[PDB]
Amino acid sequence: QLFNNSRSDTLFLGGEKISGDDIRNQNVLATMAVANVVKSSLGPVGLDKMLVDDIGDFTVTNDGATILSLLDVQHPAGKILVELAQQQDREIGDGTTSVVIIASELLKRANELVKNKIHPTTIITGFRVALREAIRFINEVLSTSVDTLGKETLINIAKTSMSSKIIGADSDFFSNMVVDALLAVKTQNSKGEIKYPVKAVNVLKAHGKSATESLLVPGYALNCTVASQAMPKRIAGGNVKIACLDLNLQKARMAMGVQINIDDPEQLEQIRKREAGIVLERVKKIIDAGAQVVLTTKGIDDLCLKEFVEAKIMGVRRCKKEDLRRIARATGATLVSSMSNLEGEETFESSYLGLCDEVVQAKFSDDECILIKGTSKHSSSSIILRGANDYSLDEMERSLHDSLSVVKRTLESGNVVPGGGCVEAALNIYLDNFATTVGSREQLAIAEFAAALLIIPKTLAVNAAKDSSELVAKLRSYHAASQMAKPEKRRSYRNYGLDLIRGKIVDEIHAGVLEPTISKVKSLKSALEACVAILRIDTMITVDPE
Amino acid sequence: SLRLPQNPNAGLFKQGYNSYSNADGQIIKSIAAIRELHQMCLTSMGPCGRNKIIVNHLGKIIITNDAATMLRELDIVHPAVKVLVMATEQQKIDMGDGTNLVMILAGELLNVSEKLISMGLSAVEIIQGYNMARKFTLKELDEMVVGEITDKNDKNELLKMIKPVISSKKYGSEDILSELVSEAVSHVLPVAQQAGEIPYFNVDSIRVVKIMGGSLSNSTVIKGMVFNREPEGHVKSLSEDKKHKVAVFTCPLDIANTETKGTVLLHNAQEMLDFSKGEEKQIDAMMKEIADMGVECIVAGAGVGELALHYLNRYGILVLKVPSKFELRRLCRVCGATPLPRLGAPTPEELGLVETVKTMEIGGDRVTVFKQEQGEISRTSTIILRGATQNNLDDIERAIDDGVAAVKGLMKPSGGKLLPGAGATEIELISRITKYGERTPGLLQLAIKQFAVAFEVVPRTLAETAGLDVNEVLPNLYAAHNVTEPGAVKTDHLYKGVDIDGESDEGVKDIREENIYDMLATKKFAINVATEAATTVLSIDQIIMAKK
Amino acid sequence: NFGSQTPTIVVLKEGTDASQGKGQIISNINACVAVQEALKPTLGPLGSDILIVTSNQKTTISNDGATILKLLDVVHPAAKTLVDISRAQDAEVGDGTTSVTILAGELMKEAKPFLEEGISSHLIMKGYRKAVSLAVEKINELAVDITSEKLERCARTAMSSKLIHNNADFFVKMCVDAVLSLDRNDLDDKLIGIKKIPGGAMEESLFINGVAFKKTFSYAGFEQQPKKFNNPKILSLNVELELKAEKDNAEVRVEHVEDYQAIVDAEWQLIFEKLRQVEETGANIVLSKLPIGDLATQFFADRNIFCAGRVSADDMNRVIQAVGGSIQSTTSDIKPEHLGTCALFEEMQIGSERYNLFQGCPQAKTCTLLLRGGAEQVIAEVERSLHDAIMIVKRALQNKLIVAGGGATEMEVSKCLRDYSKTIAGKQQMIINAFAKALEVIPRQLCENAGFDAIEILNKLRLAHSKGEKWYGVVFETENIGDNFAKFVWEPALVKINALNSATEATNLILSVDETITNK
Amino acid sequence: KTSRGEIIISNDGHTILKQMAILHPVARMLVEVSAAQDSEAGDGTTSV
Amino acid sequence: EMGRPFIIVKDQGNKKRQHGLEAKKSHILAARSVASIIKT
Ligand SMILES: Nc1ncnc2c1ncn2[C@@H]1O[C@H](COP(=O)(O)OP(=O)(O)O)[C@@H](O)[C@H]1O
Ligand SMILES: Nc1ncnc2c1ncn2[C@@H]1O[C@H](COP(=O)(O)OP(=O)(O)O)[C@@H](O)[C@H]1O
Ligand SMILES: Nc1ncnc2c1ncn2[C@@H]1O[C@H](COP(=O)(O)OP(=O)(O)O)[C@@H](O)[C@H]1O
Ligand SMILES: [Mg+2]
Ligand SMILES: [Mg+2]
Ligand SMILES: [Mg+2]
Repeated sequence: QLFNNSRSDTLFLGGEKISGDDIRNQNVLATMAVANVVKSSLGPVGLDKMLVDDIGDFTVTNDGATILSLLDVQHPAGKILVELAQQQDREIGDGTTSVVIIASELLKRANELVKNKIHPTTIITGFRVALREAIRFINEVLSTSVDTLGKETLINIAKTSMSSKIIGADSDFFSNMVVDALLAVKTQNSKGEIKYPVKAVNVLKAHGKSATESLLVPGYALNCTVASQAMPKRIAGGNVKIACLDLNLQKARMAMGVQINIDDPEQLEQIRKREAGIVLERVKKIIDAGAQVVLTTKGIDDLCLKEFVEAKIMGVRRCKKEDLRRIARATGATLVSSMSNLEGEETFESSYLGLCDEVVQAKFSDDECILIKGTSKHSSSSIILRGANDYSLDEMERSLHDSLSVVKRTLESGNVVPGGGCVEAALNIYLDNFATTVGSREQLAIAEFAAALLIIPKTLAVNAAKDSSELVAKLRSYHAASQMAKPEKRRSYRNYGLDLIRGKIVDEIHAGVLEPTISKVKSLKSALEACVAILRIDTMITVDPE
Repeated sequence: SLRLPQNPNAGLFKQGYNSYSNADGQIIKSIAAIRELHQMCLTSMGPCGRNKIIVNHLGKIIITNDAATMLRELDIVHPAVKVLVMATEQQKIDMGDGTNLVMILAGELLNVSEKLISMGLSAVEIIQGYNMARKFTLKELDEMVVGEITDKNDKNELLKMIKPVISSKKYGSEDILSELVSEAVSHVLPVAQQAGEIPYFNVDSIRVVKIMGGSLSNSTVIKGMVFNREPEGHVKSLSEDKKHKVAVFTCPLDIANTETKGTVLLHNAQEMLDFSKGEEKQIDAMMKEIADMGVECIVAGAGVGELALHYLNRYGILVLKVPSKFELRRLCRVCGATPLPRLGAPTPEELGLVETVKTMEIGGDRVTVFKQEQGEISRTSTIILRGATQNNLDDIERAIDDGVAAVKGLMKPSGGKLLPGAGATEIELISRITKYGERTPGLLQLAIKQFAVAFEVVPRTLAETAGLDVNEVLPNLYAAHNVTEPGAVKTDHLYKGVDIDGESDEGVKDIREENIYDMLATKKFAINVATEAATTVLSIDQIIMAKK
Repeated sequence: NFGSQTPTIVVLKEGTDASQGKGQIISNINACVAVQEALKPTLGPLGSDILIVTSNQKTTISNDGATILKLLDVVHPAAKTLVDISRAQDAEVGDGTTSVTILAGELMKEAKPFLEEGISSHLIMKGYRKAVSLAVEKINELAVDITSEKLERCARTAMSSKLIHNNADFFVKMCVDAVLSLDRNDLDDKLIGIKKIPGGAMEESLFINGVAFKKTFSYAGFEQQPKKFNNPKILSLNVELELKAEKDNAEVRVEHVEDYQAIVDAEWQLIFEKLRQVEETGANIVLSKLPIGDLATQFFADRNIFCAGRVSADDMNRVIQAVGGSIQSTTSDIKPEHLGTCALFEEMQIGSERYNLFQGCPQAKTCTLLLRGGAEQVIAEVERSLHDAIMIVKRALQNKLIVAGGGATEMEVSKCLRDYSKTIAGKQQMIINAFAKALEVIPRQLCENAGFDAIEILNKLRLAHSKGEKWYGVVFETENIGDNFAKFVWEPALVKINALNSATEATNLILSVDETITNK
Repeated sequence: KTSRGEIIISNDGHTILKQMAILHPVARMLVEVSAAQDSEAGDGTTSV
Repeated sequence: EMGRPFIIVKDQGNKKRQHGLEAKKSHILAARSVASIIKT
């Protein structure tokens, strides 16, 4: 910090050498330097940011998942928090902003314990006994998912994931959208285990009216253009057959080995005809099957387009692999990589075709999308987001994509807990009484671990531009009485948090904000494992590139 | 198509010259240029205001909360911002009080004018609007005045004067800082009650000497003055009573030298023998002459010779150096002596009266003190200001200059004419000026209306700097004035104001018992010069610069 | 309109810093914490020293806040507040500079988390300014009104954390006698002026009842004079004793050649007349600020009269108060009564440098010891250590106040602040308790440098204040904690009051700042 | 941190010595002793 | 750092520091370099 140290005094290293508490301080400032951009983005009162690529292109982002991934940091201690933000996005899909703030403060608050001659091995042991004591307390304080006669849960779960976004005001409209979407795309596996594939719904970057008037599609929407303009755009009537092909349909040569060498020039035209005829024989049998709509991964040559225009078939080129599996899964068809069977003959059976009620091509602001609705075998869903431009919709795309992961977890695990820093404030009262029981040096480690957990409710008040100590002191007073509740419900002074729009402490159950408990579990372990990785480093050895 | 003609007939003037007309939103930019440094001033207005590190070219640093002081060092490019610098500089020179009011008011008049020019009001009508508002504003300041001092010297009355002034600059503790000024003001004033003489007071009388070390509680009020000098011959505690005499000479205490080629000339050995002792004798004679008058300390104006020093410390005459004009003039006002450049006998009527001259260790260096006693009082007293950081000595010293400048406000007008502080004087004008807009017809009513909206910045600033939410504190205070004067006499809703610390809701428990007020003479010229700052910026529609 | 560019008018100069934020102030705190880290391990007797070499290649070794900070040209504006309080503490008291700086730092760290929460600034300053008023009053109760038992113990603690602490058995015996020569209400610091002698060992020093000044010039008749006078008599001069122009001019007209011989003999006549008046009064020692020529020193060399010159005015003022004479800038007004006397005179070889020793006076106002050492930093460290200790025993004579050292003052003040905070609100509470545990940084780092664990120490201090009413502190010898009154470790209270007032003024100065402007 | 940018944590003394690009030739002999300590037993690189 | 130039002492980049055990080894080996000159 003060000055640079001596460069390899009687050590003979080609790179730099540093040791002592200086690098330990640099890791604290390194974790705090990357955490300051994540501070202002926490909670509903947080504001978004924009990252410029020095080419005019920019992107608005609130969550710290892709922000830190875009920020190219060269200090390796900061890379662990960069990967921690990417790690938490894969498993849980929510809380990337919280693990960076929690992990940075655990290292910041533990920095005072380093110069007290407390070893890091004793500090992490005091943190770990506080962790498993906190997980059991989280397993005690969790609540059931019924709570009333009706459901009255999944609409409130979406508000927590939808908060701190541009469309947080429209969360009342989008709350019904996300719950209706994920309940349509469920599946069955492992003999009774229900799964919810995230990203299976199609998020379209449309422009137009507003985010409030975003129409939920009762079915999947394919984002691709029509091949020819003389084709029929709208296909009505029930039982519309869907054909999902992947083989190469354009005219292609024979295989590498085959070299056509001709001596009698009479058959030179005939081999040209059958190469043009062998590709049309495949199109002939599809017309015999009567597939109104056909989708192909590869291209479609003009030799095939004339047959679809004549027979009124909807041929669409330039499909992708991951989409057609969901079309076949939704419409009831099966993926056809090639047309063949166990016998030597070559034919096409009608069982390979799907079924749907209606298929309509729609265009909105230079975005052609094929709306497939009314799948008979299994339902599907897609969300047409509408906003200002593509870069504003990227925040909405990440906002919706994080919302599916949160609603995924509350259905896979019915246990939930309230937001507003409730469990973060409850663990402090639980760990203070436990810190005195253990006696020896781990009291300060467990105590400072509890003090670091309070940063989540404190940051909600700092970013709100209000008085923070009054809200924290009132939240401390109610949680202080929860441990001394004196059971005989009348077990009140629990499940309360901050209300930032009004600045009062009210019940989070009635306010309608919840979060699954599994997100709290994985975030605490991943935050502490990152804290263990930084505390145990003593000396750096940076080797210059050759 | 590939390149424009790049403004033809541009060679009329130089390439460095640029024009800036009212169009293209440039008047909005000039308001935005004011908004850059105006937001710096908001965080510096009031008792909770924050000082500013304004390092400069040299490296010489000053930490401060005054608008006029901070703007001296900053080199400004925008000319419209320099109008505020010289407007606050005029405020500091004349009255020495209310510079932040000039900066924050004139900046907000340009802020609300951003809405007026955008609506479509002509610039000529805008100046007529504020001028008609100014005549009504200065009229009502004389009407809603309450209280008066009526006594030049009093222990309790000065606490009402100095304390609200220094509360902005380095608040700290109230009593220890206010007593140093109220004690020093009573020493220098010519009281002379029941004589009919005209009062007189000088800003240069009270001066603060900065000494490092100690603490703010150890500061004392010295009757006389002090320098960081060393006696040459000997030091003396001077435990002898029966007061000494003082003789001031502006010329150096030494043998006469003419001016045109002073060179020795010795034709023979008889002159060589007598030229060396002639001097001793002559100097000795002049010095003995000086002493038969009973003088024991002489303040010299320039360098003193060694031969003259040998005869001065023979009889125990102290020597003091004052190598400057103003340092020598300030000392004569204490003892009341009349200097004469001649080396002869001081006149007995012109000899000064000083009882004791002590030399003690305060800041580790040698200092000479001239404390008088209750008998034979003197003027131009000093204040020993002790502190740890030299930067804090600079800002506290200028706070005494602001307090001494506030004492000047009592001499020229007929009396004190105090006003209620803590935003009460600003919030009262909002209702009076708003009613004045309803009485006058014409398109100037919007200019009168926005002039009242500009006065909300004083309560809004004090509520923001106090760590309170302005959305709840401001309209709670309007309820005291929305219940306007009923049929009962002696209404006490005028003393309601903001509060920095304490009760909720905030309507302060009067500014009364609190003993905080404002001066009428400060508010008169502040609103006058602030309106002139907005007048000159809004009246100009084209700006021309050079080299940048 | 006059140009196609139309440049946008910037408010400030290019390269003039712009500074708005909740941070900005955090950088000033981290800047102070950075400077505070360098002075951190230098606390207490078991600390360390700091080696600095500036651009001019001047080596220095010091543990004082002041010297170290100075040998450092600090350009950061907020960090120079620590430089000012160190010079302010060094100028008046001369001890515990470091302490003040470590206190400031901790107050600032506590202030930092509080600022990471909206708690604003005037609220933090009101807590320290209201708490420091009780700390000053509490220290007055911790201090004693001691008058019995008639200096020795206070000097041993002021010499800590530097060289001569281990040699306190020899230096404190003669250092106490330095201030006893000075009478009340004068306390002249220039009389304790001590010089440098490169060469020798510190153990061979001795106490001197007078002055010892370098001649700085080799005269032609220096060896002829005797070095030993049984009953010497000192007379201070100021006239220049050599053949030159009389009074700032030189112009002599001579017409006749017979008078040209007489005017030269007159100059030779008056110069011996000037010297004969010095000879007739019996002045054995002659001293003058101005130079002395070869003509005068050889005239004095014949009849056993020592002379010297090339001395400063500060040295001359120390000679008068030692011998008790006066200054006479004229040879005709010399009388016998104004001549100073002493016991004996002897010029001794000291580090290849000659010094004129005076000693054995019945009443001497001067104490001046010769500092001999190996390196130039050894003699410098012995000077600064004595200069810091001499100020403590100097001001101990001004007032008799004694408080317990070893970090005992901070713990007793912190306990009452915790009781005072336990009675008040919310905002202020947290602030006063934050000031309480932040005030305990002095015994915190004092034991970390000793190698002991801080948890076992700090847990023992708090729970044992009931029987350890006021004199409860750390003991390094027995590796235990006990009463400091039995160990005879004492320290005045003036270091504690000025430390808290300077530290409270330092932290409150920049806590009322949220801006940073840097032109050019 | 290696020359190719590959960051790696390592508490074992053998793997620490491989990544350290030591210029002194005699100091590089400790790299191979840890390899012999690692190859024979597989424990106590640091101790050796 | 937080992006701004974090400088304290004049000529920040020129001068260096040394602490811990490595500061001691520079001192003792510097004495051994001089002692080898004087030992022979
Ligand atoms: N309406 C609300 N009221 C109070 N707290 C909320 C609210 N919405 C979110 N939070 C808090 O914000 C925290 C993180 O929110 P999150 O939705 O993960 O933000 P992001 O989407 O930016 O990651 C949660 O721990 C929760 O307690
Ligand atoms: N303790 C206080 N309580 C309420 N109001 C105050 C207090 N101290 C100052 N004020 C108000 O804040 C205003 C600040 O005036 P200011 O322009 O800073 O004076 P100066 O010209 O000395 O800088 C004053 O007019 C006064 O009414
Ligand atoms: N003999 C001693 N026993 C215990 N503590 C001591 C002793 N001498 C000094 N101290 C402690 O060392 C601290 C610093 O004093 P000192 O070393 O004189 O100045 P500095 O603050 O510059 O290091 C004091 O707070 C004092 O309590
Ligand atoms: Mg979220
Ligand atoms: Mg004022
Ligand atoms: Mg000391």
